[PDB]
Amino acid sequence: YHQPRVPSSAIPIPNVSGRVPLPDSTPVPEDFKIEIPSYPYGPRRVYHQSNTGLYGSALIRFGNNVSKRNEIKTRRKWRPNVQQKRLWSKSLGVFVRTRVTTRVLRTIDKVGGLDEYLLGHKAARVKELGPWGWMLRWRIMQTPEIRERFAKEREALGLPPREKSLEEQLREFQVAGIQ
Amino acid sequence: GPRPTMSGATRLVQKRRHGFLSRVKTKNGQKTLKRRLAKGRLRLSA
Amino acid sequence: ATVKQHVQLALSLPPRLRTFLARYPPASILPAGADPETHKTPYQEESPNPFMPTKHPITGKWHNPKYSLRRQAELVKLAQEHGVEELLPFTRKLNEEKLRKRVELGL
Amino acid sequence: EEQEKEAKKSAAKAMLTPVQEYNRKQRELRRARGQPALTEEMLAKIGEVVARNKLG
Amino acid sequence: ASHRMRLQDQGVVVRLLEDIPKFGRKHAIFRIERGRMRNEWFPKNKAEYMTPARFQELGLTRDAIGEVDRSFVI
RNA sequence: UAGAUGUGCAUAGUUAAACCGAUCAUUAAAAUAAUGAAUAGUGUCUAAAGUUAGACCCGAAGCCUGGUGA
RNA sequence: UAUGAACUCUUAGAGAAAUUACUUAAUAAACGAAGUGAAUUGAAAUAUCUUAUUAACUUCAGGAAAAGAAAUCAAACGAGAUUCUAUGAUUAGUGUGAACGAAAAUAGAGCAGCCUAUUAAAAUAAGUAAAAUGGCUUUAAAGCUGUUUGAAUAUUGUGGG
Ligand SMILES: [K+]
Ligand SMILES: [K+]
Ligand SMILES: [K+]
Ligand SMILES: [Mg+2]
Ligand SMILES: [Mg+2]
Ligand SMILES: [Mg+2]
Ligand SMILES: [Mg+2]
Ligand SMILES: [Mg+2]
Ligand SMILES: [Mg+2]
Ligand SMILES: [Mg+2]
Ligand SMILES: [Mg+2]
Ligand SMILES: [Mg+2]
Ligand SMILES: [Mg+2]
Ligand SMILES: [Mg+2]
Repeated sequence: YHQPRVPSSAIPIPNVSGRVPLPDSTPVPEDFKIEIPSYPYGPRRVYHQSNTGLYGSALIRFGNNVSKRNEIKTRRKWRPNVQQKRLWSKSLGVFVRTRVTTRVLRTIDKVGGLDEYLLGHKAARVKELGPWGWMLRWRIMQTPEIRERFAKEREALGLPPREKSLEEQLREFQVAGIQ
Repeated sequence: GPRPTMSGATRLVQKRRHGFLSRVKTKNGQKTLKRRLAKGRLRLSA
Repeated sequence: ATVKQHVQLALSLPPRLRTFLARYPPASILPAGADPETHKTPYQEESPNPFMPTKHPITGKWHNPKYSLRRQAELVKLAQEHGVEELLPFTRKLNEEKLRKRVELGL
Repeated sequence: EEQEKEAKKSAAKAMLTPVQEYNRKQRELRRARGQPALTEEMLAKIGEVVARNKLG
Repeated sequence: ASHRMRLQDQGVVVRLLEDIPKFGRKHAIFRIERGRMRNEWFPKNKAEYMTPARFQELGLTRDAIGEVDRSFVI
């Protein structure tokens, strides 16, 4: 999709292909490329359209077109109510564009926004996300808000405080690129 | 009745239409080679 | 002499029972001057009765028992064929509990 | 090359939530405790129950 | 009347944070159309979704859900 | 050493069916009032058979799916 | 029991495979799972049905794969994961018909239990269970599913069957 620029971040919203191309204005030395961890459940082997949006567990379905009198069967299709929407991301502070089903719009309202819909750790959600949602999940995790929120939940669970962030690497490439 | 359809035929068209590369580089060509390989053919193409 | 024969009888039990009793030892076999509150194995601290569901304190969600009702009946059946059924914790699959509930309440 | 493939399968560890990290850490501690052992004192008290319910 | 009707959505529960006029005062809970919350209020940080977790932290319950007050004016 | 274990068929009939039973069914209550139905099975071999499988043998035009060729 | 050598192509790129140009470049079939899914045929025609969760195609994967330690079955007694074979069974049942067709249980092959899984996973599961509607499967249940909606908290009887 055509995504906006994050207000105060050099990392753009990933491409549905999984690539994070950086503008030439961002001085990055070759031998470097942003790599997103692979999606655990792999891509969807059917309905590849679902690998580029937030489709939940919805796919294209096949069945019959039973008639009235003789009940003659004829194959047909059932498509999900997919729509293109701009969804607010409190973490990024912009409108993330993506194709989403109406059932996933309700879940987003149920969990409390798009950011909350991506940070779920249950197995059912990671499957519903898909390759695309896995990228948006990776992106919001690079923000300072989620990094600060997770750092506060680690001490609450009794974990040690928590190497260099990606945003910092792109910052160090500037200071070293000009001189 | 049969016709002389090989009159004026060239061997550049044979290689393009039935040659080895015409088949390893396509999805349906790979099946042809794998079918002929299973049967034991020596001549897999052309 | 008899003490050595007793240890041999216990060591002759199937590994499945020796394992369970090792991590869920009842007060009967504990030392004489022992106390149930202490001497608890790491498993008994997580779940006093592994056959009953437990409500996690932090998260108000019931945790399934460490042994399903099918696996509970297998231990009762295995413990009854070796004479250690009275060493298992409370279970709705115990032969005495199944019978007591039928005689007391009936159909 | 084999080490790069390994690190790739382990790349998602950076995308773990704090709860996921908490549970993965408890296993390392739980697995370290080991299995409780039956003392010869307790094994004897178990044999008394076996013989009592088998012979008398 | 009938024993079965078309299933409709009443709305989403939200708690205001900016004292929106014509809808309610600050910290007011009620059900509002999902479009206004999803497109107007949530982006501008004017309200927040009331999730079951949010209720516990605030100590409130489902009994606090009020109604929209079209007569409210700051 | 001992114990248990492993398809099935028959041994009781009757009715739509159960209760019932050398009797049962219909008779809206029943009753020798009337009518129908009761006594060696089981396993194996040989052979001939019914049924389902290509099913005694040979023979279409055509239909569908996947590939090939300008 | 060790050991020297072991060319070219399939198989860097490109190309008219066994060439070019480079370089210590390299993996068929069958079998598996899911997705999609006919027709011949039978009903003495033919639409439901049957043929048939078949053939075939596509994707992904390993030496096997898949499945798997009960939100399972039973019936007032109890059994105790999955897989393969036989019986149960030309059965219950479905269908106007033609035909289609289980499970419990039994026997045998194997047998293994677990979450601290002998490889590193859960803070015990919510847009889920379930409902209406359109379909699949099917005996009307259960199970799968597009659309629109949408719960509860454990035998001190909460949830599924
Ligand atoms: K598609
Ligand atoms: K009889
Ligand atoms: K029901
Ligand atoms: Mg001609
Ligand atoms: Mg010519
Ligand atoms: Mg509306
Ligand atoms: Mg090549
Ligand atoms: Mg070469
Ligand atoms: Mg006919
Ligand atoms: Mg029948
Ligand atoms: Mg549960
Ligand atoms: Mg459902
Ligand atoms: Mg149903
Ligand atoms: Mg259900």
